[PDB]
Amino acid sequence: KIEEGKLVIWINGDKGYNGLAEVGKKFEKDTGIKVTVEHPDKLEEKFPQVAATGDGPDIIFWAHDRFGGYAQSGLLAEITPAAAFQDKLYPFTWDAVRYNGKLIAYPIAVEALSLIYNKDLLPNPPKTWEEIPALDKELKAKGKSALMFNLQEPYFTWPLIAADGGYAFKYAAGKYDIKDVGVDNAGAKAGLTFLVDLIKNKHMNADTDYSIAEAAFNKGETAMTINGPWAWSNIDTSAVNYGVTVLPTFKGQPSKPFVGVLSAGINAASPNKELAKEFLENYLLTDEGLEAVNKDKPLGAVALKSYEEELAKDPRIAATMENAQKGEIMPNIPQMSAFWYAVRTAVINAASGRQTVDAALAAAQTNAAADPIHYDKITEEINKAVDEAVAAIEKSETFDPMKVPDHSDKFERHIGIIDLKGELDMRNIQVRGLKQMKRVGDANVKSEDGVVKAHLLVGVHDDVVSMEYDLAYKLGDLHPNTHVISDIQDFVVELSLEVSEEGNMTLTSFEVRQFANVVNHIGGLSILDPIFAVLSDVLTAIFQDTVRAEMTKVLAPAFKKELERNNQ
Ligand SMILES: OC[C@H]1O[C@H](O[C@H]2[C@H](O)[C@@H](O)[C@@H](O)O[C@@H]2CO)[C@H](O)[C@@H](O)[C@@H]1O
Ligand code: NA
Repeated sequence: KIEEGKLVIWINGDKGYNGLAEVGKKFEKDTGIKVTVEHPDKLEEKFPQVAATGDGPDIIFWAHDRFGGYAQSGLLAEITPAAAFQDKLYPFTWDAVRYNGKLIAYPIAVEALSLIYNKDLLPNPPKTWEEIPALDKELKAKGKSALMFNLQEPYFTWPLIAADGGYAFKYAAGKYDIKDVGVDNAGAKAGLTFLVDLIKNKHMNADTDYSIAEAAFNKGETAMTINGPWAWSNIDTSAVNYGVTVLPTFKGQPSKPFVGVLSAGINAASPNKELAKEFLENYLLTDEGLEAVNKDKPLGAVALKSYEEELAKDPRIAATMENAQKGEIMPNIPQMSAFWYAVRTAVINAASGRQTVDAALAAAQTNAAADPIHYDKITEEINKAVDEAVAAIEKSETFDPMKVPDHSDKFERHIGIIDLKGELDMRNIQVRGLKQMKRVGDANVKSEDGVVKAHLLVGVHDDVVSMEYDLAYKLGDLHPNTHVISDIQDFVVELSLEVSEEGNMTLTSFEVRQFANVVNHIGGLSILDPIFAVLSDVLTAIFQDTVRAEMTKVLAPAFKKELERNNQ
């Protein structure tokens, strides 16, 4: 229950919430009304969840791109600033928060990504993304790195993906055609493929996230990084001598980062809409107000004419403005969340190798047009389901060691002056190592007609699934009996789940992907023994058919009974 007479405010953890708190103290020193600032995790989703239950904070902070959907849901109260107040803020920043002709929030400051380099390590930073692989070679020779930026959020990679032609929604005659997406076009594949080549060529790691990139850069390890104004504070207090400049160009074209406007919205179910207006219009959106917040963490180009004008003489801000001009201001429509999840998923999978650049973006083209949902929420949820299910399997002993029915097969190959005939049969077949199969990566979710579909991967990586067994084959007059051990590398399972509106999780599909490779160790026989090649080829073949199948038929049931136990 939103407490009346008090002000609860939410802002992102990477912003100057400590400074925002001080402004909250002054408000309390003048009105007696306490202001509490909190920076929850996943607030861009937490808010719409609690605010939908008629609860939440009185004021929520975030880039305008999210607010479109918030307002659509009726979670945001229409702001009421006098024409005189609007006048003291740049018009374009009001357009940013205008949804359906109504102003649904107060703009705070414009923010754009810029290139951040180490003056000492790199006095003159590269002007293009292409001359970066070369620069990495040099730095590596000195135990350094060329570039490190968050690859877990599509917000940071998008600048490159759009550079050559990528785009979210086609804007036409004052309207964003939610059907005309542009993430898998020629211009987009070029960018993502480039980004992927950087990882394939080990110039950067896919696992790299915000904190890892920040630590390396501020530690002096990497020469460059890509971040926003908020990031400057931590670099200031580091030892790194830094500069902020124009992002690298791609194919003679500038990187087009999505520009966002940090906005403050008032929760519709708030009983303190007047106290909220006071705070925002007369305590935060003042030169003294924005300064307190800015000292803690730079806001970028504030929407307040007076202050934006004062800090406009900052080289770093001058850079940010340059990047903003080259890129475009994000649309605020509700479909924006889908767009983000789609791209976020395409980038992550393409960078991890889970999907090829084409497969990823094609799926993003589709997903960006699906029914927006609390992705994170549902993802963590489904992962949790599979995990516990897989952990249950780990308990049973029926699958590890997994007994496998014998098998016999006849073959032949015209080897010389003989249509070489001969067969062999396997006994005491046992699969091992399936007790260590975890979930690889997040569940890739999508919602259609109210039903959620999820695709996952369960496998035994950084380990091996061996199948030991007694073998016997016929070679002319030789009837040898030995023991074999076939190792399978990269054992993977493709899962397909479906969560009904009733909340029922039913297994859609289950298949053991064909083994990337199989290394047969035939006892007493050497890889140099001419026969090995034939036997190995046969064993591996019946492995990719018989074994792999009678392995799926045994794991499919166990995965159904679990993913559908508590089901109902
Ligand atoms: O990565 C997708 C994400 O991008 C934007 O979020 C930014 C935000 O604008 C910045 O102020 C800062 O907090 O970094 C965020 C990236 O993690 C969009 O505003 C957001 O909706 C979107 O999910
Ligand atoms: Na802080």
